[PDB]
Amino acid sequence: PSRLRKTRKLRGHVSHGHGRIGKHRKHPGGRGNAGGLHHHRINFDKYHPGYFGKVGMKHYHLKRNQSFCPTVNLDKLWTLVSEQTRVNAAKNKTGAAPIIDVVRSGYYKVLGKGKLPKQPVIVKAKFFSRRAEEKIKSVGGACVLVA
Amino acid sequence: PVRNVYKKEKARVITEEEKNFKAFASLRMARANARLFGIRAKRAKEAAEQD
Amino acid sequence: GVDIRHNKDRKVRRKEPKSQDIYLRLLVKLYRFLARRTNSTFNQVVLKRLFMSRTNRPPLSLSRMIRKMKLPGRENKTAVVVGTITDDVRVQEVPKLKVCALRVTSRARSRILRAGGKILTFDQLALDSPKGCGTVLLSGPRKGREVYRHFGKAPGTPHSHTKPYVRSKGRKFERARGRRASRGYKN
Amino acid sequence: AKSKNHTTHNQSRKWHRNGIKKPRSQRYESLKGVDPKFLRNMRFAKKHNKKGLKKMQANNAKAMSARA
Amino acid sequence: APSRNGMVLKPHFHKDWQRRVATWFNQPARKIRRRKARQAKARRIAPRPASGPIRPIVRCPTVRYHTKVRAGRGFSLEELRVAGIHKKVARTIGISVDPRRRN
Amino acid sequence: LYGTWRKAASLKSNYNLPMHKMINTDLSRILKSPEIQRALRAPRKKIHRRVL
RNA sequence: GUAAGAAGCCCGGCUCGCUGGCGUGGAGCCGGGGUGGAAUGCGAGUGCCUAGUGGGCCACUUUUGGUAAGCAGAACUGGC
RNA sequence: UAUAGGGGCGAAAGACUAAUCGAACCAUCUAGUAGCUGGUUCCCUCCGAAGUUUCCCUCAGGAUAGCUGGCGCUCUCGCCC
RNA sequence: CGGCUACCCACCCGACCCGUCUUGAAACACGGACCAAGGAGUCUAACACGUGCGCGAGUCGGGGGCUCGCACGAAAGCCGCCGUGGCGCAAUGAAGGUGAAGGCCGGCGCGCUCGCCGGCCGAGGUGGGAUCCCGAGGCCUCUCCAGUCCGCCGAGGGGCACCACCGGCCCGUCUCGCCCGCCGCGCCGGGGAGGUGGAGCACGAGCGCACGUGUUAGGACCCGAAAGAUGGUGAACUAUG
RNA sequence: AGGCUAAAUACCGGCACGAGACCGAUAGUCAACAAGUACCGUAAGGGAAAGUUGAAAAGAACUUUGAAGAGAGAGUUCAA
Ligand SMILES: [Mg+2]
Ligand SMILES: [Mg+2]
Ligand SMILES: [Mg+2]
Ligand SMILES: [Mg+2]
Ligand SMILES: [Mg+2]
Ligand SMILES: [Mg+2]
Ligand SMILES: [Mg+2]
Ligand SMILES: [Mg+2]
Ligand SMILES: [Mg+2]
Ligand SMILES: [Mg+2]
Ligand SMILES: [Mg+2]
Ligand SMILES: [Mg+2]
Ligand SMILES: [Mg+2]
Ligand SMILES: [Mg+2]
Ligand SMILES: [Mg+2]
Ligand SMILES: [Mg+2]
Ligand SMILES: [Mg+2]
Ligand SMILES: [Mg+2]
Ligand SMILES: [Mg+2]
Ligand SMILES: [Mg+2]
Ligand SMILES: [Mg+2]
Ligand SMILES: [Mg+2]
Ligand SMILES: [Mg+2]
Ligand SMILES: [Mg+2]
Ligand SMILES: [Mg+2]
Ligand SMILES: [Mg+2]
Ligand SMILES: [Mg+2]
Ligand SMILES: [Mg+2]
Ligand SMILES: [Mg+2]
Ligand SMILES: [Mg+2]
Ligand SMILES: [Mg+2]
Ligand SMILES: [Mg+2]
Ligand SMILES: [Mg+2]
Ligand SMILES: [Mg+2]
Ligand SMILES: [Mg+2]
Ligand SMILES: [Mg+2]
Ligand SMILES: [Mg+2]
Ligand SMILES: [Mg+2]
Ligand SMILES: [Mg+2]
Ligand SMILES: [Mg+2]
Ligand SMILES: [Mg+2]
Ligand SMILES: [Mg+2]
Repeated sequence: PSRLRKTRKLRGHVSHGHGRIGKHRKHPGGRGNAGGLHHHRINFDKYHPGYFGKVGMKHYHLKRNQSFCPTVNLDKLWTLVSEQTRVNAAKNKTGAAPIIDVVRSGYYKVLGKGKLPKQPVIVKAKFFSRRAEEKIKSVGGACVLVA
Repeated sequence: PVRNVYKKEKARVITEEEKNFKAFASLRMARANARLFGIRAKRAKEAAEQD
Repeated sequence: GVDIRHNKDRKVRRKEPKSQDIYLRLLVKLYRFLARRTNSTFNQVVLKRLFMSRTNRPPLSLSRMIRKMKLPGRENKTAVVVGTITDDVRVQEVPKLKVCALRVTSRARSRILRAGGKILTFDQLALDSPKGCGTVLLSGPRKGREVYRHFGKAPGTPHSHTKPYVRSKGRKFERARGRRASRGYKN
Repeated sequence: AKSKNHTTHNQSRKWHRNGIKKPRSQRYESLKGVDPKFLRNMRFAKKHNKKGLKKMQANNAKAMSARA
Repeated sequence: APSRNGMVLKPHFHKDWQRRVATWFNQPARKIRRRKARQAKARRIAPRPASGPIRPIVRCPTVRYHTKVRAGRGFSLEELRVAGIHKKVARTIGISVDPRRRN
Repeated sequence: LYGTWRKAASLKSNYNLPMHKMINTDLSRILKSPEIQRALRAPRKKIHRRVL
């Protein structure tokens, strides 16, 4: 919207919002990231520290495809399966337990949080944190490794 | 041609000492065994070689 | 002139709500009338929070809206929120509590109606409590916004804990000079 | 092409344009910068206060409320 | 040139990008062309079904997508021999045949 | 094709009717209701103009 | 520069792996009791985004170099 | 008729090479770049400066701090303290 | 008769010709003879912040597909076993990798700067903190009695958001000591107490669209060079055979 | 270290075709018109200006001054 643009409002002022003394001409400092070490170090440092140098090993032909492991928390561990399932499976029937298979839900590694109630479940996954493993052992469930 | 298979296996009771046997340490033991498989074989070959 | 003091003519305030929502303007009219005709500072604060913006009305969560009622003294009071109350995927048990908010999400309304609670809007809140008796006025996590974690006196000079802007959080992006003592300096 | 080098004229006026501020608000002063042996005193004192203060302070509060 | 606290930007516009700007103004045009192509195929070619040959159940090679499943390319000659028909006879029946796919 | 607030749309997949911001929105009826006018100060209609 | 109070005084008790003749010292924690604590004026605190500026000059006074300058250079305040 | 541009030709002045020669002309790259001149288009209202710190092959410039504006938020007086 | 006014004239006072560079312009600083038309902060991508809307631990079809051949239809509508995918819900490490819940009660091993068994609570505490709750008390024309009535409050309590501090948890390193288990007892894994580094956790607030400002790269507010490269045209002037 | 092969893809040249929140004769292609035309340079090459009477010419018969250009009358037209 050029009618809401500032340019239509500044018609009449001589220097047009950029001063009579300073005279913004073309490029007074440089272009882009010019002078990262020489004369703009108080802006490259003090606003982006760490920008200059090498940091570690150089993994040639790295893919974001072998390290694929979406993590699931113990808060999210219940709601991968519906609440009707856990209620009608642990409504005082027997010592059975429903299986929450996170691989079908699309998650690989089960990590540990709070809020894991008394009703025990069996979790099938590829990786586990020992926090979540202790939480499942404390609530009385089981831990199954699949692949 | 998708046919997303639904293997349910829902109703089962928690069982015997597999629940006290399938702990976290199995993954770390398998990781250490995979990292130190061949070097132990080299040390066993050297133990058979050095008499 | 006359006044040797500096001129700060308009203080800070937003009187008219900048939103063009007709329903919000009707609620603004109703609670402005109640705020100037009831001497109820509850109606004063609810009128100011209706004047308040979209970002500064953060979404309440269902577990927080439970835990602020779980405190002793909030048995039959109604939780009033100027803002949205959303679902929480964490909790499993929901009490029989009463809600008075704007634009409660669908799963939250469904779980409150399954648990047996009563959701309202501000017109029924005004019909049930003009002075606002029996209400607990709640607010949400303003500082929990991701925008507020980039804000501080610096991004890195007394290490500052304040999250500099970068594309990809990982190796090779802003980790060498000023982030570790082996490459130059360390903050 | 010689220019003016350095001055502090029209500086205190710019300072007092915005009202020079004391930090003026530190209740429960910041604890970093204190002797680590004193920290090994105070943190262990705090966590054993969290552990073993219950029954003696409870009976003492009951006694002073009965005598008061 | 830089400013207050903002992200370091490196746009790839130093090369003469103004010549090669392919904007999809013919995107509904290609959509109507390809609709008429599929409809003309289904009319004039055969009472064979659209997307003619049958595709196999195929698992995706990764540690990422191997839980999922996919319509492959062809029926992997050992599989077609166990089914018991000739190769081009299968191709004319409507069986998609890939001689590369192992088992 | 759209539904009510009780059921979803049976033709569209995941659409519901939006929740209304005000349930009963007759502002004149609300301001003339006895529950509101029970809890008002007083109609103060004096002007109190400038005294020379 | 600092202080002119309720974030302050006073009393009673627990903890300490600090310290150590000593229930000695020192910090932390808990509970209780009393706000009328210099003058004048003022409603305050806080978060984000950003333009312009980055060539100055003059005057009372204190001053450096120069014989002096409508010369060059500093300090407080005011002005252009 | 032959020598055609960083080439020709010069009894040598860097002279001549189509009114242009210490590097011709025409077109393209090309709207080359410029911290450097000039200019920058309607009204009213409100607030309203700086020529200073530090750094830079920095001294006609820029970055940072300061001065400034805009957007709000948290509270408080409004009924012997 | 009245009449301000883009008509003219006179009179009194004030009044140097505009624009910019500049500390300073009416300047013996520069541009402007006059007039009409054209003429300078745009557009794309990216980012940040604020605002507005929809959905909200999710969000988005921008990529395709489906509708009968319709001017507006290059629109719009729908997909859901089209969510592949982008962003967010998890960070810390160079990496192998690891990866955020603790507290209380009772019994026991020497409650021993120490581990086990059963039950319970559950995102910890302190000081501030809008609002909210209980309520002493007194208040309505002449006698006790009452219910809403006119009508506030001493004092106390739970404490939103947010601020300060303490404490706890995760990851990488640092120091000190002890224990546990074996798909097989080893230069095997895991655990504990303190001190640090992190852009973390400590009940999550994001996604998409639009608008405003600012920055960056693109011709980038308009106009401006001495220069460099590529390919061709000239000895009809002149220089020389 | 020998070879063929349609599809989806690209198209600011060309042949016809349709539409436009675009410009409206100093704008839009250089060119709405005898436009790569007039014209310039030896040549490579450079390169314009220039639309509108009226509905229909019904474009003003005839008289008169002047050698004619040009007028004065008259006439056509809703209007010279
Ligand atoms: Mg101005
Ligand atoms: Mg500038
Ligand atoms: Mg005045
Ligand atoms: Mg200077
Ligand atoms: Mg700037
Ligand atoms: Mg280019
Ligand atoms: Mg600006
Ligand atoms: Mg300057
Ligand atoms: Mg001087
Ligand atoms: Mg001077
Ligand atoms: Mg003055
Ligand atoms: Mg050359
Ligand atoms: Mg010549
Ligand atoms: Mg030269
Ligand atoms: Mg040259
Ligand atoms: Mg230009
Ligand atoms: Mg002012
Ligand atoms: Mg230097
Ligand atoms: Mg300088
Ligand atoms: Mg200048
Ligand atoms: Mg600045
Ligand atoms: Mg301000
Ligand atoms: Mg100036
Ligand atoms: Mg000068
Ligand atoms: Mg002049
Ligand atoms: Mg002139
Ligand atoms: Mg004009
Ligand atoms: Mg926003
Ligand atoms: Mg996905
Ligand atoms: Mg140029
Ligand atoms: Mg060069
Ligand atoms: Mg050549
Ligand atoms: Mg000749
Ligand atoms: Mg000669
Ligand atoms: Mg071949
Ligand atoms: Mg070949
Ligand atoms: Mg092809
Ligand atoms: Mg015209
Ligand atoms: Mg033209
Ligand atoms: Mg005609
Ligand atoms: Mg005649
Ligand atoms: Mg007419």
